[PDB]
Amino acid sequence: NSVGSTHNVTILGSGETTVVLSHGYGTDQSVWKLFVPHLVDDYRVLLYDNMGAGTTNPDYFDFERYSSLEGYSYDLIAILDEFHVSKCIFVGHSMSAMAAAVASIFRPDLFHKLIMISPSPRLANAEDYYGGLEQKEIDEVVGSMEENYRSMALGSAPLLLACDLESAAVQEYCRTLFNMRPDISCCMARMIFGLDLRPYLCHVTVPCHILQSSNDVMVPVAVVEYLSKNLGGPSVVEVMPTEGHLPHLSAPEVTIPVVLRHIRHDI
Repeated sequence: NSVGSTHNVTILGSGETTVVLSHGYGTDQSVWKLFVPHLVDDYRVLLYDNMGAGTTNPDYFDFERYSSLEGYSYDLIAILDEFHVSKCIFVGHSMSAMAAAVASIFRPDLFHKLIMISPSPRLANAEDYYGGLEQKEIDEVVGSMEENYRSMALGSAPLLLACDLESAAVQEYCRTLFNMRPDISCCMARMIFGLDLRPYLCHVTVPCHILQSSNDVMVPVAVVEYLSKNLGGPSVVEVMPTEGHLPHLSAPEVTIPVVLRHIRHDI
């Protein structure tokens, strides 16, 4: 089976330039359903599911491979090569944006620019670094998701999204979160909370467009300022007038025009 097939790769639209849409944790490629209609007329849109999404087969989830971000970077490279991609416009959420940043160190030929929605190089606090969460809180969260996965997913969704419980956004996010096998989901969460890309930002040279919500519980604004300062190539930060950690999901009316502008215009 090709890597594209096992990741449910979808090609929509048509064009000389490829826009790659890469969902983040707890979602699948359906997270982009309201964005796609705005892209298909002008671009070849490539979407795929990260290994471990509920739409993927657990037989392909190698717990060791996906306990480090490079497993996701390598899958991205393999999929883009299977589709003969050169210099794509990549759009990712959070750690899928960081997986592309890592991939671009290995394979800058694949990326014209990275559009990164709510990214962080390190979610955990460290000495002289405020990432957002103490290691002990991360331990509690990961322990809670082992205890009652679905209870924790529902309890966290409104806070992560900055949306009310009864909203379409919370309903959609819980649908995909609950679709993941709990052990796979915990493995991915542990990887995400343990990632520290701070030493490697200076090696990223592709242009990076950082799209930040106005209030993200997972990403303090100083973290995106730190990310932009330390990236090795061109970068820009745009703070959008909507809250939460998944603004593409919760507020497409704000986030779609911003994403389109960053797709259409280089730094």
